[PDB]
Amino acid sequence: NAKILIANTGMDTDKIKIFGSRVRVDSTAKVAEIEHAEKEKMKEKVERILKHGINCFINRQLIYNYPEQLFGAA
Amino acid sequence: AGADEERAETARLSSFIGAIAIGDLVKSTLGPKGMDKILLSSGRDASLMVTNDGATILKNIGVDNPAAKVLVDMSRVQDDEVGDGTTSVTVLAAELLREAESLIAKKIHPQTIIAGWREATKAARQALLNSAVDHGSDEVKFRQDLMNIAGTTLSSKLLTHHKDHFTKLAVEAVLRLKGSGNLEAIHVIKKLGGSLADSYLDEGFLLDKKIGVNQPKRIENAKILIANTGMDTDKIKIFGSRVRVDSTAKVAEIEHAEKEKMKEKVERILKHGINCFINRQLIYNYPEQLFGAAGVMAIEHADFVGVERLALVTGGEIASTFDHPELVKLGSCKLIEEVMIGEDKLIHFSGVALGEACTIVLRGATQQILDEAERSLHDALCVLAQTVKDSRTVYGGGCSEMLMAHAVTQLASRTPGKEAVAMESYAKALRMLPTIIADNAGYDSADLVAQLRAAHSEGKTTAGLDMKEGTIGDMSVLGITESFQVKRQVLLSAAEAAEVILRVDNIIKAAPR
Amino acid sequence: AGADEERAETARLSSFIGAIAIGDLVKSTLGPKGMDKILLSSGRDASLMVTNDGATILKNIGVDNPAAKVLVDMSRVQDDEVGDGTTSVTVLAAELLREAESLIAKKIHPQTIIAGWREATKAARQALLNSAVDHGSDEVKFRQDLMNIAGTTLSSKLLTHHKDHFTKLAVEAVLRLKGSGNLEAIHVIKKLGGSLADSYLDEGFLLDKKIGVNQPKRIENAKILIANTGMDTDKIKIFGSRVRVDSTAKVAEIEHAEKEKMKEKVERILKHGINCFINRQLIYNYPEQLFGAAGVMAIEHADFVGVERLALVTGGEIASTFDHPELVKLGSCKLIEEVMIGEDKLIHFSGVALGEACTIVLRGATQQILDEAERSLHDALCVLAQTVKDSRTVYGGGCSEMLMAHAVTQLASRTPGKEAVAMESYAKALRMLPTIIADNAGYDSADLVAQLRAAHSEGKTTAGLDMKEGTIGDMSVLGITESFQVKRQVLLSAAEAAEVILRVDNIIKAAPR
Repeated sequence: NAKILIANTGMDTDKIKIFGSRVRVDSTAKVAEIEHAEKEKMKEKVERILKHGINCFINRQLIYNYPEQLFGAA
Repeated sequence: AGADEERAETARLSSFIGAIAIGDLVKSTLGPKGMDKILLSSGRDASLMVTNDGATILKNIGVDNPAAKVLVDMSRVQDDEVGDGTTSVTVLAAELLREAESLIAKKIHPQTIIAGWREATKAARQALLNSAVDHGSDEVKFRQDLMNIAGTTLSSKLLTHHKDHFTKLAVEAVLRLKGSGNLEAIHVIKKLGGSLADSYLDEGFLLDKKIGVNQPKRIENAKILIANTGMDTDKIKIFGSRVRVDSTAKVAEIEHAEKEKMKEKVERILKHGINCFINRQLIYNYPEQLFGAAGVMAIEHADFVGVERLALVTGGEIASTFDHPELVKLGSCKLIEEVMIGEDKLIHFSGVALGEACTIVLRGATQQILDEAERSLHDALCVLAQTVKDSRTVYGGGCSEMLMAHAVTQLASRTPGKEAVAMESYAKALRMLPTIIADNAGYDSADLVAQLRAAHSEGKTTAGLDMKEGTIGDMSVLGITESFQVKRQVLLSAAEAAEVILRVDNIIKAAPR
Repeated sequence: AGADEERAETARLSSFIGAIAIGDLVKSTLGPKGMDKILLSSGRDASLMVTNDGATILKNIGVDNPAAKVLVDMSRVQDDEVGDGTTSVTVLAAELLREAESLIAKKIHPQTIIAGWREATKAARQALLNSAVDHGSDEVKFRQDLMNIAGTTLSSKLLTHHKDHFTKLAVEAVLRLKGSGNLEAIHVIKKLGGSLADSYLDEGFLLDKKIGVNQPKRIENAKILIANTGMDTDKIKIFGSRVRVDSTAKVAEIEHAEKEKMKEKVERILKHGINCFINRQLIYNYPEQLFGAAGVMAIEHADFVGVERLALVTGGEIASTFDHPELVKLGSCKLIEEVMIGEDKLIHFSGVALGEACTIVLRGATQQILDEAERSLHDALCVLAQTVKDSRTVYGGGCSEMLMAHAVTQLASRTPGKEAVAMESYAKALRMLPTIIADNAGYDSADLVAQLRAAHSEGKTTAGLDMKEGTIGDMSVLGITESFQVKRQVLLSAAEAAEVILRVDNIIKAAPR
């Protein structure tokens, strides 16, 4: 059912160009919220994707690992 | 200036030199008597490789600049068709070059001489689509499976006292690989313990590795797990830094977190009944204690290549995160155990449902000769697959060469003498082979040639050189045969490979000054 | 390629040279007056190895390109079945090559000549049926236990002035060894001193370690403790992880925790009266202070192999964690002490109730030759095991060789001319052995040959070469005998080993890596 998606930007996210710097945290537990932000990025990719019927994605660069699990199930 | 200086007389010479050096080594090899050769190199080579088969030795190493490696390369293509039995194709081509010395006597035009190669196609067509073959080989076929040509291939090889039994085993191996595969998933190893059989046939794949000091000796109703990712865990994305705590109570979670990793592996594992785990990499220590108590055997840094064959065998699996145990994993269960073969300790995987991929285990007496068997397997598998597919064969022992030689002698006088000298020479190339078969026997070469020619001339294809007899006899009784297409390609190939460098007078230079 | 290539006279010659080189070094070794040889080579050797036993040295080193390494490998298979005693099998095969010089006075096919090897089979049978041999040596046995073959193996060794007494002792050691126990628990060390006996038999085990300079000098009514796990504490299965504690006050509790490991050990120790503790690995310092005050002798990093042997001897133990002392462990209680037998101190374990697992300690002059005994005694254990198992033997001192030689001379003439030349060459090979044994004696070799042949042809199997006399004598009085299978295998092995070298003509080596 092949539909094609091409992206100028990688699936990789973090630095943007405004770092928020190298990050502290009193306990390991606080760093958990940071992981959650990454999760939102996965979900946006799937929510829009299912509606189109997306069968294949082609990216000219490195690809972030989280979406990869998503694509496999879909 | 640049490129290599060859045209006219020097160019012919490089082809000439390559052919003579190769022929002496291969000539010894032909026939049941066949002599084994030992070759020595010490850096990237384990030990002297005897390599009785001529085709295997030429391809493995490209020793020098003169042209011959490409001529050699074609023989494997022939091998794909069949191309083995006993090597003879390379020798005939080399002797074509010997009378080229005679050709300088003519002193002017080599092109008239060239039309002779076309003549050879006419001459060699009387060897293929002619004579008789055998008409057996229904495919699968239980009693015609071997005790024939494979034994003949091995007749030249020294090991054939106990070895001939091994050759018989190989056809069973070809029959099991029958199907939609091609030539893949065959693993062969050998052992230092002596027994009459000298080999054993196993139902599955063999791998040499062990989990550690602790763990159960054997498992039954075994289930197999393969993981892409190692069991090592901690830093992931964002280490969370290196942590200094405020007090003892906060640090409780770190030690406990490791336990969860242990819990997922045990709880998921127990339902399945997991008997064995294979990982192609380093493995974390915590699970190792669990596997021993559970009754599960794991493999550290298993070779990736071993794993891939195993996957076809067990039905495969999808390798990812700990979600892996259950349905995403397919387990094929018969018996997985570590067993003792005479002396060495090995782990055996067996009982494949698929049947598509299998492994052969060879034992042997304890000899230089024993390492020879490893050489033998590559040759064994190739001979039999082609023999069933071609459905055609020719008589070995020099029977094929003499018959053709009788036909070619007539041809030379037919053509005008200047042309005839070139055509006759191709024809006498055949004559030297009869001489060699008899010479290695120890019998007088002169007497043998005269008697050999008389029987072939008569019309009996079966008759050939009986080395054991010292005279001539029936080749068919011996059971020595060569495949039909080994002959079709050799006659076409020998001529044009040599021809491409003799056809041309002035050639390839660029622009020196 | 550029690999070494040889024809006719040179090819045969490379094989010819290898056989002659080995024979001169080995000849000194044979029979009751053998010579000790020391070989030195640079790199991956370390120190001088002197081997009286011919088989051990050939196996170890592949000095050069000329082929002989494969011939050497065959001796070991023989060794498992019987092996040692005296080495003569290699020598006989080498001399068969000398007559091949006469073979050039022929020229075409050596294989008809090869009929001699079949003839050699005929020779093997004559050896095996003729003579008289020995019968029983059935089991345990009172006076037939030694003063026979072990003495002869030693006879070729110089030490046999007082040494023959030592050889006699070794059979008693094999009697305990033999059974379903297989080959386990045998350890032998020579020591400084001076006595006529030159050896002591220890019912227990000999060790060389000390707790420290302090501790009781002698322990009586000794209790023995063996621990698999070390005295070191700080790991566990659950870590309590990386340790940082809010302030400095808490760390004091941890040191106190260490005291509990010390204290648990003492409480269990005092009731038992523990006299000795042996641990296979690193030992923690706290317990060390404890053992000294208690009056307990401990051993640090004792070798594991010594320990397993000891367990069978004492009554064994379930060597686990510190719960280990008491009923769960069985301790023999005769006497354990550190004794300066002469000027060097060792620790003696003795007085074992079980009776089957002993250790032998030897006394000698003070220098290498005594260590020669270490070489010889280890060899001795193998000799006795085979003699009882084979149930077959032949007379020593070369008695066997001359008798067979008399029979073979008739055989050469019996066959027709060409067979006779080859048949007689094999026969003359036996002649050198009588000469080799006499020459090392110190008596002129030529005188010895004539007298020897006359006595053997008479029909007396017992008569042989007596080096001590300077003439010939009765072998049986001496008590010298050779295991029977050494003779079956040498004759069978010698033929095909040598034969493969000759059967292949004009060895050619080319086109490798």
